[PDB]
Amino acid sequence: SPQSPQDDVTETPSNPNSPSANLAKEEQRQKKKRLKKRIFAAVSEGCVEELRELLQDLQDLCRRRRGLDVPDFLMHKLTASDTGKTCLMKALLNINPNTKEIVRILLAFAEENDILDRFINAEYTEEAYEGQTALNIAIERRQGDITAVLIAAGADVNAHAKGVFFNPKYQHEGFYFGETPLALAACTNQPEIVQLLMENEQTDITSQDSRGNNILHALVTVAEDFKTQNDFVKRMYDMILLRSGNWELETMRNNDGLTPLQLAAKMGKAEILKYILSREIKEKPLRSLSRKFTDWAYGPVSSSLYDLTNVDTTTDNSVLEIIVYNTNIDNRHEMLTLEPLHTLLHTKWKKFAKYMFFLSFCFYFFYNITLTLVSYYRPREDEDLPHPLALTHKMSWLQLLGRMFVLIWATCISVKEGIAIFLLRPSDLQSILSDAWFHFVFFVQAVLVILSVFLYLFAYKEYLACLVLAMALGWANMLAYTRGFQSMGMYSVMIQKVILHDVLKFLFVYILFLLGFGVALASLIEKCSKDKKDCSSYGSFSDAVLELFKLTIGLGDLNIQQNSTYPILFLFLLITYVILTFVLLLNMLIALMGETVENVSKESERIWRLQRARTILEFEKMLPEWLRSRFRMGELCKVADEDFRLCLRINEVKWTEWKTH
Amino acid sequence: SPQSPQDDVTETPSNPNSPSANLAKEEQRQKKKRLKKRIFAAVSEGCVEELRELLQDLQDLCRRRRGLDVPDFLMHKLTASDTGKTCLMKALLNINPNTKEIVRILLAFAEENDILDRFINAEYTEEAYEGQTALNIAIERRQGDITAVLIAAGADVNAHAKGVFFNPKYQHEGFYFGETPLALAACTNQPEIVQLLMENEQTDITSQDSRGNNILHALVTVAEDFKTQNDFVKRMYDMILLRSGNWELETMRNNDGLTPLQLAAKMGKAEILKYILSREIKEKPLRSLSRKFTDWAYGPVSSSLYDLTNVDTTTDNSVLEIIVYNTNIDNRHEMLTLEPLHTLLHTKWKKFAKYMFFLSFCFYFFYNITLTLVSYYRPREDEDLPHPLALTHKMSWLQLLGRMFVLIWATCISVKEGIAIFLLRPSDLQSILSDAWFHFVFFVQAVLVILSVFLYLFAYKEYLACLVLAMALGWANMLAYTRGFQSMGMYSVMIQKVILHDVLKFLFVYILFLLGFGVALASLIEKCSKDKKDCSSYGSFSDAVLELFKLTIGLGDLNIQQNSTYPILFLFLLITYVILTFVLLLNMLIALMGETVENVSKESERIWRLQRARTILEFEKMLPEWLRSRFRMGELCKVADEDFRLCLRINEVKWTEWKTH
Ligand code: NA
Repeated sequence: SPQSPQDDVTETPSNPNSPSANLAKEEQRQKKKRLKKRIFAAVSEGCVEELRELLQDLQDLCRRRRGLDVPDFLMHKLTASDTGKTCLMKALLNINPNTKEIVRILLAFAEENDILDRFINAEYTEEAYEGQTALNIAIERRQGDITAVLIAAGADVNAHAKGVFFNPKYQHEGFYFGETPLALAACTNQPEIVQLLMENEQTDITSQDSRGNNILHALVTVAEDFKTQNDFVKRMYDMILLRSGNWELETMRNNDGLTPLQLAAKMGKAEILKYILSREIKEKPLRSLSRKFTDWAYGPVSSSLYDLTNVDTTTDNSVLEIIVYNTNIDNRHEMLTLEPLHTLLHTKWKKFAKYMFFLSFCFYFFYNITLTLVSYYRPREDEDLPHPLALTHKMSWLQLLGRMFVLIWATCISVKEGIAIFLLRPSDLQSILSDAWFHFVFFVQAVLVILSVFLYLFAYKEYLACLVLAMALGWANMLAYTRGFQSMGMYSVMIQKVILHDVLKFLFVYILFLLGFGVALASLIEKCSKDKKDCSSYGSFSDAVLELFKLTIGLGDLNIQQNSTYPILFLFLLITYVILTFVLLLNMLIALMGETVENVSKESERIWRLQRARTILEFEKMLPEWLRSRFRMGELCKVADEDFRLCLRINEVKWTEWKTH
Repeated sequence: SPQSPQDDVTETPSNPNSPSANLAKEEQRQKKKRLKKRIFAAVSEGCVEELRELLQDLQDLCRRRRGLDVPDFLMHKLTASDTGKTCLMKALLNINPNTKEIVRILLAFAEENDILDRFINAEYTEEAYEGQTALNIAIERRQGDITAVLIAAGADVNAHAKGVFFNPKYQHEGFYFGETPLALAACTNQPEIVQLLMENEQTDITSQDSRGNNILHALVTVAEDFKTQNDFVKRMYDMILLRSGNWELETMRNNDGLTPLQLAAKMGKAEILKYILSREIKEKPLRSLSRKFTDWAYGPVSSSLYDLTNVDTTTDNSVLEIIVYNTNIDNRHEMLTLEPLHTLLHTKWKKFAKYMFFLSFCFYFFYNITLTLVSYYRPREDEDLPHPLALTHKMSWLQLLGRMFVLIWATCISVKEGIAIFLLRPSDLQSILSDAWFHFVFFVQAVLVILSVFLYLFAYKEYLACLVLAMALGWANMLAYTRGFQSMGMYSVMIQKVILHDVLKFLFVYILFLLGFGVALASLIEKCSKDKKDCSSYGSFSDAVLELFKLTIGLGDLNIQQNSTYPILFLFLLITYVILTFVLLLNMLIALMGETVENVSKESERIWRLQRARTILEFEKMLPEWLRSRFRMGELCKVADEDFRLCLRINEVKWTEWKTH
């Protein structure tokens, strides 16, 4: 939210006398700052004939010069003031109708010397914009005609302006076009400059950022979450790719090891990825970049073959891997209903996950029941404080059928949920607590069990209490297998979301009343009996809390004024309390409840698909070495070589309906 | 809501015979009212040749005249009837296609005499429209061609029509264009007349209203809260300022001492102030009026310097001062997200108020806790009625650590909240009770404390009861520091707003039932036992109230009919009561509750920023003499003189996205 340019912003009208104080060299009232600054303003205005004479004395001052120091001196004369900026910078920061005319005069000046190629390729010694040259500024101010002269000048079109200006944050303090002169035109919608630059033979394309980024990674960090009114970002994108002609250009990773597809999922520019994945451009020496092999399309049916390169979980960092396990995406449901991403998901549950979810459900269902009968019919209240495993096969066989099953599946889930403590969970009180909250409550469940068995060997009079809280928490985790059905998968989010949303807010307020009114209630008893008459009354501070909270829920009684010492202010405080909490605040929280619920009841399918998509990779994570049948359509060529890329299969869409007569 | 023109509205067709009865001077059946009224209708219709002969006899009647009384007589003949209106008024109140032709004839008439300059600059002796002349009426009826003749006539274009017609109220009984002929054209969208009037050399601009208002203050009282369909109000505004050329013209205050910026915040015309504050018109002899110094703009980044004249709290009546402490503004959140107003706010909390809010929170947090332990563990129930400060350092040291802290911070807040009794609070049951309600409840808190300590020296058997109500009220004010967080700042408004909104309405109704049904309940007992058998029953009127209110909340029992003397009408009244209040009215109030809550839950951020903005100036009010580090970017010049105006710093906006190819 702050900007913080942190220094020397650039091009200020307010100009001190700091650099010219070091170079005195004065002959007439100031020899050089009256020469240097007058160059600037004549550039800054555009007055030509004034500038013609100022360049004449620049030759005249550099006429008197020692051995071969005349080119280097004028650089120290004209540039390297505080930052390294030039007159060509000042020629190109502003704009005026004299600009093209003064530049070609200014171009002809240092052509008389031998440093103009060095002079055109100056860059900032300034730390902030380190590497910024005069080319990009013309590209910034949209002067291809100047740039045509600048291309005719012979300047490096492959510079790297790796200064501070591109940010360590995301979308602030200066943008990330990616330090290259080529991507600047493409990012800023000048396709003619894109063509003309790429037509030049100096033009590398495949060079990389400091981040290791090509030109396409810049295009990832541009577009929106939606269709704008005819953006250029998509039509630039293929326009490079039409000129690219080689499949390798998207095989490039970055410093983070990101395919441009892979980054496009990571940033979440969802609509671009739809255009990325489709690529149905038909041209016989150009199908190598194509990704949509339609052959059998007969009206509303449509045959499909997709590219499927980094999409399945057969490598690290799949595009289905990254879309699910990411935080901070708004429209995460978008990209999911995209056809090869949707179908490969939907087949996989049909082929792999329907069987595994039903199995992992059924074991955990017996697990509470096995916990139940060892907790309700148990004769641990039948005076068996030492050594409960006696002879006669320990009083029954079915005690062993219960006790053995629990001990295995406690540590089975425990090592299973020990894997939840792995590299995940970046944040604390965000979506990871709205997603991995089950893994906390799964894990602490079985730890209570083993501790209770550890308390069964060491009978320490709290063995049974640990079991009880282990058991009711077990049925709470039993609710976590309510994310598959539509009619239940919407349901467990709402107690996960809104209760953490509202009820945490409310009990940072309601306690503050209850801490206040309670001492007010508890002070007005004057101790009066010491529990011989005020037994039907209040008492210590804890004893009124569980009555006011009882009054909060709508329970309790009121005609208890027998020891109050002033039995109206006792009542006036009480009636004010009841009219505060139950009339208003309890009803206040339900009004905030039902509005948030109504938001979630609208967003039903978006959370329902995603939880299915969440667990299916987790089950696919639990699959060693035996995966040949659990694959998808290998070994496919296009026509010519061996198998270029394995694909997937056909689709249908019933919108042959249109109007063309 | 009434209009009330209060007199003599003007230009009626219904005409009595009141002024002509004083001037008889009759020679033929009426000499002059048959002359005077026939002038009017011939003007009122536009018949030319009829009017030509009527002007001829006007010369003929004024032919016979004594010594040099002929010009003054015709004024008393043609004007000064009841109000002072002229024929030129009647020439310009209506309109007809003969109008320009009859006026130039009528202009040529009194040109034969020597009073036509006085005659063109007549004004109303009428008290209502005192000072209204014939120029504005042409400006009203949009006749610049007539006005071109009127400018050629030589009339004062700088008149002051300071009659009743501009109101003592705000937007009623006649408008406030500001009594000047110049502002009338600008307010009524005739820019050609604006140019032509300002082209004239008689034209003052910098003259002031009776209110001390220039032309721009008139423009303040015009526009809307929103973008209309291409209003002229903004494009008139700079059009004066383009012709103005001097910075002084907005330095003018009024009778109230209001800069035109300062008034524009006061009236709340929010969109205008955005245009006021920006002023990015680039022209080299015109940047002196400009306020947006963009120099370093590189795509989606943008360098900014703002004017910052009457904006910070370094003088009286800042524009940030007035936007916060004002009532009666609808879109008060607008103007706040405006960039130099937003940023100077947001930096100031980051620089000054985050530390002060956390400090003022933490002292008040200990204050209730120190109040708590001196209230719960206190042995004032241990029979210490006289002189509770005994020897042995008063029974413990930690009693002195409690008792000293409370006495200081009671009178610390008391003198602090005595400043809340200052010049503020215009109204009683309006937004000031929705804003300064904490200052009431803050202040009465500590007064209860000192009174309780005053009751500790003078043990009057109510010392402890005052402490208790002092304490629970203290935790109620503890809720007032819930305006900083987003998740809590929305929350305390809702109990402040809706409870005063609905529950005050409901208990002007529910008592009326409860006052009714209770006497109905209490009359049917026939006294029956005098508290030996009806102890399990009702009794006096107060004894049934706390049971019906108990039934209102959903508590109590019903099979109590033992002393009723007719135990069905007792029951029929009771069942009718319960089906009235709990089935309906208690549920009625919650339906009104949740709708109002849902309105407020939408408006979350608007109240959240504002309370932060409220207290930060209050903390900035608490800052003497040591403010040099707590400033903002002083001593800035434009280029030429010394420091014209200190500014603020740069911004960013990511909407380089558009379509221009
Ligand atoms: Na409702």
